[PDB]
Amino acid sequence: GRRPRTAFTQNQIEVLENVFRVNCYPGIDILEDLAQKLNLELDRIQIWFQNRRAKLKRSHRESQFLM
Repeated sequence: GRRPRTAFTQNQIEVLENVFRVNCYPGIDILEDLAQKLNLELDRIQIWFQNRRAKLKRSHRESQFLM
């Protein structure tokens, strides 16, 4: 249920980092591959990859303006 910005050991972050170089947004089979390997659930890795993109953007969002 609606989990906060999750964190790990940097020995788990560095696998996700070295993937994120190659695909700044992966597909489900790469999320399941990481899930079965890292012992994480797809939801935690989705929240990781989306907090990654959000951090890299730093301001603004696609479906957003506010003005």
